[PDB]
Amino acid sequence: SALHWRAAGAATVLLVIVLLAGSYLAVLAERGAPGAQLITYPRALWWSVETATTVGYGDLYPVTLWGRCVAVVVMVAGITSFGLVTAALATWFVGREQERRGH
Amino acid sequence: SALHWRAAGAATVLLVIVLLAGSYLAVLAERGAPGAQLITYPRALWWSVETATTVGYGDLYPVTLWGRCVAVVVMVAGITSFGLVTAALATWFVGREQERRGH
Amino acid sequence: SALHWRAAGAATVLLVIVLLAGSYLAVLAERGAPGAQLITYPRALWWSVETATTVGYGDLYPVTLWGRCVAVVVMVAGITSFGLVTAALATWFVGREQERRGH
Amino acid sequence: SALHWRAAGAATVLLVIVLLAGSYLAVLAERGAPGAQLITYPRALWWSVETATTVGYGDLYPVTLWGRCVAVVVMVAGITSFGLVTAALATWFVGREQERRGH
Amino acid sequence: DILLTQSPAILSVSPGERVSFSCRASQSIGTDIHWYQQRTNGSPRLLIKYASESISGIPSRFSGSGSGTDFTLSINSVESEDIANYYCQQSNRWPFTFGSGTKLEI
Amino acid sequence: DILLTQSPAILSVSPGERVSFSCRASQSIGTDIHWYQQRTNGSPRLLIKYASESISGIPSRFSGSGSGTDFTLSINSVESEDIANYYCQQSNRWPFTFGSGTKLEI
Ligand SMILES: [Ba+2]
Ligand SMILES: [Ba+2]
Repeated sequence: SALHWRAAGAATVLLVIVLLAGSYLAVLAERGAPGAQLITYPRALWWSVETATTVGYGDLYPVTLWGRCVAVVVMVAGITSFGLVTAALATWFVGREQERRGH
Repeated sequence: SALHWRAAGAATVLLVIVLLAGSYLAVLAERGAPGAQLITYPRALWWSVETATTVGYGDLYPVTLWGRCVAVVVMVAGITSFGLVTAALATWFVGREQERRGH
Repeated sequence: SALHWRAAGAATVLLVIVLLAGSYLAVLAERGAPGAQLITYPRALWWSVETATTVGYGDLYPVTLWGRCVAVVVMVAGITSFGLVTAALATWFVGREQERRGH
Repeated sequence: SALHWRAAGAATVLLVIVLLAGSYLAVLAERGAPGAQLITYPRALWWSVETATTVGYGDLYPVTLWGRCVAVVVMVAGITSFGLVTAALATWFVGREQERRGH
Repeated sequence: DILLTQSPAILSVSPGERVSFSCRASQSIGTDIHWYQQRTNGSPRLLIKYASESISGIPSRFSGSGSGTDFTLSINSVESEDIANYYCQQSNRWPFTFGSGTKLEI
Repeated sequence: DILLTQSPAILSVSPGERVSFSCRASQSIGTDIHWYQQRTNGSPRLLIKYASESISGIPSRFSGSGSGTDFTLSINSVESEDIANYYCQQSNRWPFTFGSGTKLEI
């Protein structure tokens, strides 16, 4: 219904797709680079999650240009997503406070 | 009273429970995995906090599938919580600015 | 004037004080612990900043209970501060959009 | 048009400039310091991005006072930028919810 | 898996002298090292935990020090009751492991 | 705990020659190494701080270099007043520790 709540969902589905494509593209970009560790899918997927949340533990990170490019899209999607929910939770709290007042 | 302020509290209590269950589940999931370091409760609890805040220092992180699963719930609770306070502080600032104006 | 803008300032001054007290308390808590690296003020201050912003590089982190306790206050102040500005920038954007419309 | 949407853009352009100046200034500040690793532009630019997003992997960080100073400006620009979009997405969701209601 | 090396295997000291037992970890383990004492036909008994934290009920004579990969268990002025086998144990990484042990001889 | 190795223990050089003292840390310590000079019956005196930062009031003759685990203290054209014992000290990890020292001999 409400756009904000829709954008939230849109962004969660999207984030999930970026996480999945990100894991796949990461491996593709990193394999071929000596010393690269982001080279198998399961751990790449975990890597994408820790990147989107910005937790960063430093157990895995891209070392090639494309990998880092992929990393930037994942970070931006994660940050933009997680920040869009917050904006959604605000339009909700604000719309509900209006009632409890006089609108 | 005000929903937003309630959700904030709800999320803080909740976050604390997830932090506690997270520490416990983490140890349970990581013990049995060679090289795992998230294997005693006190440090696991510190690990959960650095995960929920996304600070990440990289001194401790899960290396098993369940551990990482537990990690994802902690990150999401931390991020969702910390972002819900912000949405709460906004409904407050917005509701108070309305007065200082003419509503 | 406007509360939100005031809270922002209040939180920035406060954050600066927590950063300073944090650097001092960190050293105090970590010295005495074998292997501790957060033991001189200048780097402790840099540590506090990377903690409050949650950047975390992992070049420095507390290894004692009090240090970690101090760490938690710094993280929470940083996160709460940085999230309070955002709530401030929202009450501003929202209050200004109202005009450009019809309130 | 709308200020919030303008500030968002302003902050994105700005962030990009800070990222670029940051990469350049970082190298300038770190070269000359034994053990420094943030000493070539391409990786410095990647470093600036991981800093502004606060992802932090710990593969690269400044070890000199100016470098860290540069780091603080990048973190603050990244955080302030990413948090300004969120405040922008909130003024949007809030302005649109008003219609779907009765304003 | 973490290997704990305890050398020498036997330690000879004169009554009342100061003695130090060594424990090296094949990798950095912070201060996640613990010490146990086992007398002939006895069960192990926690002496020191986390490299230097005194346990309640253990003679002040006993102390521990170290961090990273080098750990030392010390006894001030040894005495007959100290004659036994000493072991170190780490809890930094799964699975927990034990050192080979050192025998105290007076 | 960080071990600072200073070898050789004695260093013999001809008047005016260039001399270098060595200091190896059992682990990477960045540039958190400092140098002191102690003459016979004297107190230690800070020469270099943080591996290479000159201290105010110390002959330009003195310089320091290194990072990680290898550090060097150098003196350009030694001279009688330099005859003394030299120590290195680290502040990277608690507790601070000192090297065994090197004696300069002309
Ligand atoms: Ba972060
Ligand atoms: Ba990190």
